[PDB]
Amino acid sequence: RKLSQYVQEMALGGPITKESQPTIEEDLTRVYKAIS
Repeated sequence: RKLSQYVQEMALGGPITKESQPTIEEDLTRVYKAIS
């Protein structure tokens, strides 16, 4: 089971998964690391 520090965040993540944005959100996600 997946009972963790997520759920609603995972719901957002699923929405983030639902958010395709091919090479759009992908690009931001790369730069989300970047200075990580």
